[PDB]
Amino acid sequence: MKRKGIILAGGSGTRLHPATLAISKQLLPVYDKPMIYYPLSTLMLAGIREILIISTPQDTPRFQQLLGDGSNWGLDLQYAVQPSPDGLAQAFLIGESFIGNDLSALVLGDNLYYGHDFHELLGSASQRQTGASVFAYHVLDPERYGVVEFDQGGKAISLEEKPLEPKSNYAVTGLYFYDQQVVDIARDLKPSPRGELEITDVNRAYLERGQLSVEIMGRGYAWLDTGTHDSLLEAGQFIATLENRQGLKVACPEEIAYRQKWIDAAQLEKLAAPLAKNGYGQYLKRLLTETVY
Amino acid sequence: KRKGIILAGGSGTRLHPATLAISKQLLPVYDKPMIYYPLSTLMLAGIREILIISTPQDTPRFQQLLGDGSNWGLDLQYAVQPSPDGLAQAFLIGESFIGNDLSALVLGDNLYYGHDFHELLGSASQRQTGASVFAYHVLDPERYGVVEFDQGGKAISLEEKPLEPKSNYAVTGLYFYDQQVVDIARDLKPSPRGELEITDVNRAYLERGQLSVEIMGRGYAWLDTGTHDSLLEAGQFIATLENRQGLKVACPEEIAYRQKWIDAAQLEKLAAPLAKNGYGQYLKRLLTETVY
Amino acid sequence: KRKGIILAGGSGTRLHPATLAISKQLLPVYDKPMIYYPLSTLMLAGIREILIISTPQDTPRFQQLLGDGSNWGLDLQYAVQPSPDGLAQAFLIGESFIGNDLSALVLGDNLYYGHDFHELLGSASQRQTGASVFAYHVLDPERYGVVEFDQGGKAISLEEKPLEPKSNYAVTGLYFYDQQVVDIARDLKPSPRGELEITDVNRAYLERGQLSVEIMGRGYAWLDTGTHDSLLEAGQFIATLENRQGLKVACPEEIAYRQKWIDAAQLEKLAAPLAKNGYGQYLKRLLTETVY
Amino acid sequence: KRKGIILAGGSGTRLHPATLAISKQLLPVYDKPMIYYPLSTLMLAGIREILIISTPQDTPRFQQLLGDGSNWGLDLQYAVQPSPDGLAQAFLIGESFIGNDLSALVLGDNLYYGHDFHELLGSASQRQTGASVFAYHVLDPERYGVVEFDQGGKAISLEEKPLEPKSNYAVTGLYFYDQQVVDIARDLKPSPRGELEITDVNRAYLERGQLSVEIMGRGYAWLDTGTHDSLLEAGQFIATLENRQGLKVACPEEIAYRQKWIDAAQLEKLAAPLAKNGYGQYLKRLLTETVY
Repeated sequence: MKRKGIILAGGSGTRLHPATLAISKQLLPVYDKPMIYYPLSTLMLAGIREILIISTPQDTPRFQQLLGDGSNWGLDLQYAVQPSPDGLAQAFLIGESFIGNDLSALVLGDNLYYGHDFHELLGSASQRQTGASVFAYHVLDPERYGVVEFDQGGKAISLEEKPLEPKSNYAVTGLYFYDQQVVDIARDLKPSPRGELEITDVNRAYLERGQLSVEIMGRGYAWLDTGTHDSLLEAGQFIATLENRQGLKVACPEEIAYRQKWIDAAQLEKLAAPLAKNGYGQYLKRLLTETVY
Repeated sequence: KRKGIILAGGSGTRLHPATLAISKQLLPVYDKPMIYYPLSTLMLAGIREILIISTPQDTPRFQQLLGDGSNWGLDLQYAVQPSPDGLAQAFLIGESFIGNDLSALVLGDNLYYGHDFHELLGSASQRQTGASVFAYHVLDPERYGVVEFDQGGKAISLEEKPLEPKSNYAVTGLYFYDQQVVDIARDLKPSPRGELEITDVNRAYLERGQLSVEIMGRGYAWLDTGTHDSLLEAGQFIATLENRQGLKVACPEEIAYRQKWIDAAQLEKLAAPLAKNGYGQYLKRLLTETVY
Repeated sequence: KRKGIILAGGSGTRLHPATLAISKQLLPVYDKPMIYYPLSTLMLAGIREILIISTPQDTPRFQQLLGDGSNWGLDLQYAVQPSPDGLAQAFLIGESFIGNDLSALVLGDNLYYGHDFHELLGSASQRQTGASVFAYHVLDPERYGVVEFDQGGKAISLEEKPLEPKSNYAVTGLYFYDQQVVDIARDLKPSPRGELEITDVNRAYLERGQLSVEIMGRGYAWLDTGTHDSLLEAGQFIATLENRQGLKVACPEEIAYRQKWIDAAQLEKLAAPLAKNGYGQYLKRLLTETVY
Repeated sequence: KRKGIILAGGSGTRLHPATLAISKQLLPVYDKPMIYYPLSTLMLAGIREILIISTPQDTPRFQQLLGDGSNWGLDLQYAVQPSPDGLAQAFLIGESFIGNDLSALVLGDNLYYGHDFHELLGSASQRQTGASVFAYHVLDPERYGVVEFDQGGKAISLEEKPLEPKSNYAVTGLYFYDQQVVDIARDLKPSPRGELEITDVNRAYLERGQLSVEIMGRGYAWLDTGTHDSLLEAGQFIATLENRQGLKVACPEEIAYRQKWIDAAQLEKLAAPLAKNGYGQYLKRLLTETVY
């Protein structure tokens, strides 16, 4: 079966104000491209082409000016609104229609992943047609996240959203794969105390049925989020140092669509033209004549 | 009375797609909009009435962000530059705003930092005839207007983006003008870059013996935020200073309060909505801490 | 078993006068001495018997810092290189250390990070024939050995610092060799730089169809610290990973404990003298924490 | 004439295991050894006769790096601090060196930067009585000696690392004294902390009304490089400045040359050995360029 993708890019701007008074978080660039390009690329890497972008009323159209219908890139992009930041799990209600009876995946708009064989990392959750899959990453500050505890032999046994007393240092990252059950599970949720329809609650509903797979995203991968002013800067220096060392870009959607045969040489050259004066255009052009392994 | 102009225009293409959603001078430098930095330079210069010139598309955004200025004791006006045909256009678009007064222009992506910037400025601020500009030693003079000095340190020439720069002293993006400026700009023809050049206005004043070129010393940081790499360095530079000091660089509310353009009750009102983050926490602390 | 060599020598003139004080490979990269990185690399390759070759002045310092290696379950020995006469000299200097064994040489200023590095290394290490090198996509191939591939992905040429590189794929500072290397290096002659070149050794294997070149993907970071700018960038990179993860990159005590080369007891004892700092604390937490 | 002391000692625990190999004041801040920075500060104060105090292991390493100073027109000497028991030991260790002169002390890991620092220093240095220190707004004053002022801006108390700082003004690591210092140091008794405290020397001057506390404004950067994080920040700070400007911060040869302590011929000789790297090219450029 076919899997559809959602990017949740909405949310409170009150935190990063006044920095984000003119531009919301996921519309800011990370080094040399819009934040949203990173998670989008994530979904492309997992082989997903039909993607729903959920944002604030005010931001939806911006994302549409930026990305279009996605046909330029071999994608089918649609848009929906989150009237109010009332929980990541609402994504499934906003998207019920878009999901239909298909499998799905959700990624958070400010989640930036980097590393080797992200294809094989995703591939495996991608292929599971029953149940749900999530990824755990070792962090310094687990209490800011959904936290997954494991027993002595490695199996996940508990989940807790932002525990005052975390049971482990493994955070659940902002990338989740679901089967056809997810929308009915979300339907039944009641808001937590902190006023939110919790993605941790969905994931636990699968876990309590023995249907939650928890994969380790190893320390050789970099999972960054653009939470704060200090974190955005580190994410920018991190992308800059890789890009400048390699002369290759991270998370360039045009490149990915081309590597995946979603667009052809000819399509890519058309994308390159209007960018020809700058480095991003120059990059795309180099890609039609260079083999990159 | 010196009136101020901020010019925040500029051809987008370079930085796309990064700035596809948002113009460069709308991006944050660390923890605050880029425009706050040149706005705060004018405020430091004692200028309260300011004109912000942007593109048709970015003008409404600057207004959304900044309003009419009254919250900060300022009088902010807006005008549009339909096409990027040179910085000197600001004086034609700004003719009526300027009227018969002195002026100051600053470029919207110039960030300045250092000690006694308020005295560095007041100096040019207070000469009522002529024009004044600042020269700063850089690695890449060719990217800028360049000022050549004679053996005795007197300015003798200006060239816009010269192939063979005659010195390493770039003219920075901050300019002080007397009443002659609008007419000087009225009589300029485009350059072979196809622009109405600020270097041409400054040279017109030089050719009348009426240009003052002050040295902006190497103890001041003059940063340009308009490449991806340079914006990152600037964000890091501000970050290091703010985290070391627990003070903010170029916080307009703070400067306006320090200048008595707003009172305590007004600042308290500014801090309210931001109370839930670090910036609001900052504004509140300024009501009760003495900072030298 | 394969034996390892770290060539940690040279001037580091690009690093004057910072290295006037201390040798580049002794400078830290963020929180640990630079040499820890190439050492950790060897350890991840399964290598425990390692020869550290450095200048006559630094050798005793390396010796002071790392000891005989027993503390970490290793066998560390030391030799001097009298003048920076080429990386291929490691094989003559280290002739007797190698004996009749497989070997590996890593450069002292190269750092590697990435998922499954362990398996990427283990694969080259476990080969019992020919030579293995890794090719990595870079923006400036003119600074390294450059590998060219035919249309089928087969390596067809190698060049040392070509002014016009035939590809963007550089040969990284990590090399694995069978029993053929000492005798190949014995017959090398100096090059123009005036160096016995590792590239010539590697072309000698390529000529016999015995050089395995594996691509090290863009999902890996390969950085080197041989310029002021590059050392800065490398320290930030590490900082950012370790501060996010609450784990360390290239911690030899960790690695040695994970590979079972030392036990809990041995580990707790390494940590104690470092208990007042985060490093010690870090080693201590490893006893009680499971890290996948 | 005023005599200068650089206290470059201490363990560097916060910095392990990074500093096992080398002391923290030998580590680079971007492009030159950390010690260059306080050395530069004393030179900018017009001080040419300096005593470098360090641990017994680091003394020889500083001697090998700086020598006797004659190449830079300075007169450098060396002494050892047996154990890190307080900044104020520097005055007992350096008793004979100070003799009957004015003196100054700077910490080896403190870096200063900003416009007219030259003049800010020279004013304290040129004073011929009492004690002078500088106060600087920080985010974490608990780590420093902290100065409390009255409602009129007058320093009234000093506390060493208070849990509840009375203000956010820290005492930076640069101190100027008259001939009273040595006898005052002679009378101190170890603290709680267990050190002979500089803060107690300063309070003794304050009790006699003879401590001048000047504000170092927010327009100056005062950084310390005593942790792995702070060292990274400082190097990035210097890099941004030096890459923007095409000039160097705290280059001793430059400052010596500018002060007329060494001549053109002497300088050209300094550059030669460094000619193949940037630092050398920079000294050479200073022979022909006018820098304001």
